[PDB]
Amino acid sequence: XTWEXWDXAIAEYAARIEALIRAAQEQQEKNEXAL
Amino acid sequence: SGIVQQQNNLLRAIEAQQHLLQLTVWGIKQLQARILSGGSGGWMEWDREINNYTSLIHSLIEESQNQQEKNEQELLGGSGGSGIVQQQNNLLRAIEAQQHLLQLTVWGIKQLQARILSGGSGGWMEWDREINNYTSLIHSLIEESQNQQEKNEQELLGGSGGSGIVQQQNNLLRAIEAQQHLLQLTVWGIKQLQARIL
Ligand SMILES: [Cl-]
Repeated sequence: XTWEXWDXAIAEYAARIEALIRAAQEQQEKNEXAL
Repeated sequence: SGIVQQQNNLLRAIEAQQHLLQLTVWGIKQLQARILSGGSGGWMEWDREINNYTSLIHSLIEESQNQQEKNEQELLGGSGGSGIVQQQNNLLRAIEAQQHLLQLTVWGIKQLQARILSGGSGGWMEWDREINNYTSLIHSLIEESQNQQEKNEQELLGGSGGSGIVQQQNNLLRAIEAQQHLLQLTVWGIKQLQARIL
């Protein structure tokens, strides 16, 4: 109920990180277009 | 979306991973106050080193942010291969500092788990293996990035190193991915301990 706040913050950074990694990977497979 | 833009995304990943990590640190300190009595057994040093690497990574992130703005300001000059390579060095250093923090949080979770739970049940034996595996994988990616970095710094002087730069983007990205798995393993461990003892 802070721990379920904590577990909120973690899952909603986790979602942001997953989106960034996915975007960077789908940039990387353009970089390897450039190559 | 171009190397500079992808660099922006790596940096944002790193920053978001550092906020996630600081949340794990908070979890661990809550557990530590229930389970342990003072800074014996390495804990005073743990606290000090959490603080020292946190301050170092804050400072590396601030430097990477300034290099990022500089690279973005100069996109039309064409010329900054060296700005891109510099930002690769910055991101690698941040990743390495993050990895020291992660290893400290892993050590903390292990020390606390050993006092309250058998190592042999509840997913803990798989946890131990996965921790070991990803730690090895991350170290290998960091070593490969360091080697690629030295090589890229050489090629830039000569004919060119565009290929080396794209390869280094891949290295850093994979390191960040692997660190996200480690972070998720540390979150799991903290939740098991919290369910047990809080
Ligand atoms: Cl962001």
